[PDB]
Amino acid sequence: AAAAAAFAAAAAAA
Amino acid sequence: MERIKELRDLMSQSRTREILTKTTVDHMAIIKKYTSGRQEKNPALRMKWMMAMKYPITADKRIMEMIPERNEQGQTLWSKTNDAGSDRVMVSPLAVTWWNRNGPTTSTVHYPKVYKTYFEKVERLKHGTFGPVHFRNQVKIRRRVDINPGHADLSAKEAQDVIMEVVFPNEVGARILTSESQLTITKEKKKELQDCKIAPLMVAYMLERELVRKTRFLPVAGGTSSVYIEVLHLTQGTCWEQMYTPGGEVRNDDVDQSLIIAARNIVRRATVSADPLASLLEMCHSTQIGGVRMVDILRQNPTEEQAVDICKAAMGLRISSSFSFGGFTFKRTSGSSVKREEEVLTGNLQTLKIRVHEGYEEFTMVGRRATAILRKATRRLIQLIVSGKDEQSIAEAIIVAMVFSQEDCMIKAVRGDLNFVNRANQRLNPMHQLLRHFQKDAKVLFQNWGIEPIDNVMGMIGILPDMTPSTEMSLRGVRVSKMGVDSTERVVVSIDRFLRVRDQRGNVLLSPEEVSETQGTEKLTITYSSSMMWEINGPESVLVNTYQWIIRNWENVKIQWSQDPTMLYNKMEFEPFQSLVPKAARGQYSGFVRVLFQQMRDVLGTFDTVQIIKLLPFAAAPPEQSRMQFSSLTVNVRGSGMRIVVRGNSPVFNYNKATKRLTVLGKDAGALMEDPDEGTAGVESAVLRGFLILGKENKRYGPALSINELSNLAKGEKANVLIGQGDVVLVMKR
Amino acid sequence: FVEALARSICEKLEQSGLPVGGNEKKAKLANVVRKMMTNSQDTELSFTIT
RNA sequence: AGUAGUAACAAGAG
RNA sequence: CUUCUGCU
RNA sequence: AAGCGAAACGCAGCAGACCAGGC
Ligand SMILES: *O[C@H]1[C@@H](OC)[C@H](n2cnc3c(=O)[nH]c(N)nc32)O[C@@H]1COP(=O)(O)OP(=O)(O)OP(=O)(O)OC[C@H]1O[C@@H]([n+]2cn(C)c3c(=O)[nH]c(N)nc32)[C@H](O)[C@@H]1O
Ligand SMILES: [Mg+2]
Repeated sequence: AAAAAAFAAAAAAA
Repeated sequence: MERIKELRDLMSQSRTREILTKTTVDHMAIIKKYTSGRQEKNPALRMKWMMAMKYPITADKRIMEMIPERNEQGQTLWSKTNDAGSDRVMVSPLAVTWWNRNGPTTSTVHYPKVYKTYFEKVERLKHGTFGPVHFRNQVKIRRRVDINPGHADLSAKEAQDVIMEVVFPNEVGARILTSESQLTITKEKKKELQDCKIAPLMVAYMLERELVRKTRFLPVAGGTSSVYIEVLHLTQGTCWEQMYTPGGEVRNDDVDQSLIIAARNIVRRATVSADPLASLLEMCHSTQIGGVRMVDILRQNPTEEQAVDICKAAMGLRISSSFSFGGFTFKRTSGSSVKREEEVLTGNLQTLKIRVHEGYEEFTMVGRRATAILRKATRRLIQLIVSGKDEQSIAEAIIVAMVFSQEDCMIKAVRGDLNFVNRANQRLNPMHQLLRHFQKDAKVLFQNWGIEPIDNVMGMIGILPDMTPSTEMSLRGVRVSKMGVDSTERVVVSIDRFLRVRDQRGNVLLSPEEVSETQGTEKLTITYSSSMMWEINGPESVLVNTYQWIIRNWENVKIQWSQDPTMLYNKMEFEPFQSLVPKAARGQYSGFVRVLFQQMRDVLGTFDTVQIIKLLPFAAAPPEQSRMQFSSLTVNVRGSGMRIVVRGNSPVFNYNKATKRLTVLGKDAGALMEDPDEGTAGVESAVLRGFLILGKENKRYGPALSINELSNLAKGEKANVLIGQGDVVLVMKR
Repeated sequence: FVEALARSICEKLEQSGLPVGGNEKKAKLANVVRKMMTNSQDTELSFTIT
């Protein structure tokens, strides 16, 4: 059930 | 092929051979700029002086075979002389003109494709629309704005990766394209740059311009989008605004952001009105975003936001009741909460004022790669169930949930160099800074969050700080579901007169109290078309225009204040200003100012034009009697509480007596006409509630007193009080 | 290296208006001065030395 | 002479 | 003399 | 929301006697 996330302003963790 | 022949020839020469053999590729970067010519320290004079000599330009030695040494008039186009420090010959500007006149022509269909950044400007200016020019008191605030929007789906690295791959496919190196966007752009550029003889450096520079995002600090008054910043000089002036609508399509994110800012300003302004629903409907029908009426935009753009949804409910559309936070769409399924500012100390000793939410609440978070069910209380995460598709997604969702919790254990987990104020010293959103910091590094937060035992439940698996799942231990109130979590749906709602949205069962879904208090800036310029054209402007503009309106209508305002002040206070022109006065102190300030005006009217004479102009906007809200004495009145401006001093001049509100001019926040508001009825005669009567300022102290009635201590006086007695900027004055209690 | 260290330190100092430039400098100065004037007590006389 | 002003120019290097 | 130069 | 230099790499056993001791 792939879904979007509307507004977003984040990058990937490490 | 001739490059190898040139290399052989260079090898033949002794000095050149030694240079080529000894200098490594690493050393090339240093010898590449090894010159004797020092940078001109006065280029204008040198250019003006050199244009007079015969051969000021330098051209490639090849020109000698491409241009005759002299034209039909005998003027020498070039000279056999060699430029000092290179093989370029020295030529006159006649050579440039001759080349442009009858030089070798070539096809130029590639230029619009390679210079797309420059040609798009012309293309969008050609289709631009110009509205009326309105003269106003423009208040341009300095902030960072977009010069080159770049590509929204590519970062610096992604842009360079495409650039290199498109311009220098062989020199790409070990880098590899890893995104559908990068592949599509690379394919399109390669298809467009077929048989392009333009210098590769220019192609790379133009591609960098078009792709890498660039921002600069500019004094803006309208939209901050690139389509608007480029024409900033034409649109926003010092005393006028030119309604302009740039051609082409606009980014959906810019429209969504602009709509959010406009809706938030509209609800914040309509909340202090007598009929909030009617005011909101009128504002929404009059407002336009980038030349498009907000009325028709709300019916096509969801932009889930505590203000957008409200506006939609007012308009009758079905709302989403959802808000986006950290890339996750949160839907409050149950519970309610109330905002309140709280002072906290982070792990790096910084102190912040975060908007803590009180009350138990339950949310559903939907993300591009995760979905979670969250249940939180006041600064505490009760439970969280994540259903992310990937381990990285699980980590991202958990970090967002922890930051959203606002738990003290997370605030204390902040470590290293984290700044809550930018280089311009502006106050950033603490939640966003925390989210960014913890997404950059979450090891410390996971280590300090805490661990709890797991109740064995089918389908629920715990997760440990090292990200490996466990069945016996897990992070405090954290579970991972492998079966998925359920879904977006719009529910019709009813909105009452006071903008309190309720569902079919009467449960209140949205209220104006939860709308964000941050006064942001719109990406796309917002235009208002009512008599009070500054109704939905920012704080500084609202203050300056409010006082300007008061001064312009002073000949009537004075009569109304002297005759029917109760009806004057209810004038709609003061409602936007009331939007900036704190909600808690609104009634106190209104009651205090109303009493001060009444006492000034009772005491014959003592009329003070400057005091009336300064305090009139604070009387609009309903009175709330109190014994409190205010030395200054606070108004919110972009998160800062500006203090207006009741007595005297302050930088926020100043009256220059020499020029008889009023300045608000440094912006001129107008001149005050000479009033024969003023007659101050020393006594003020408008500084303290129930007390008259007699004048200079005399060291007889008392050494000194405080503003609150003055309440001890019963009646008639005179005493010295220290009121204002260290100015002790004699006062009398009625 | 010494200038790089000083620049890194100055970026964290509110009163240091050197590393920034252009409108960014004017914005920093306006914000800083504004806050300084604000936090000042209403009963305290204020003066500016230039 | 003049420019100009704390020291130059009023050509200089072959 | 002629050659070279007007930021070196 | 933000933003600067605007190749190649987890051992191993005697066994068989006899004695003393353990519940
Ligand atoms: O860039 C701005 C904003 O544009 C104005 C933009 N933005 C929001 N939504 C969208 C969108 O859908 N599409 C686009 N393109 N842009 C969008 O996001 C930025 C937000 O900036 P800012 O105004 O500083 O954020 P703000 O609105 O003030 O608050 P924020 O921190 O993001 O919080 C968002 C909502 O979450 C509420 N909230 C936070 N917490 C911790 C809680 C909580 O614990 N309980 C409840 N009930 N609510 C919480 C915030 O109050 C706010 O309502
Ligand atoms: Mg036994």
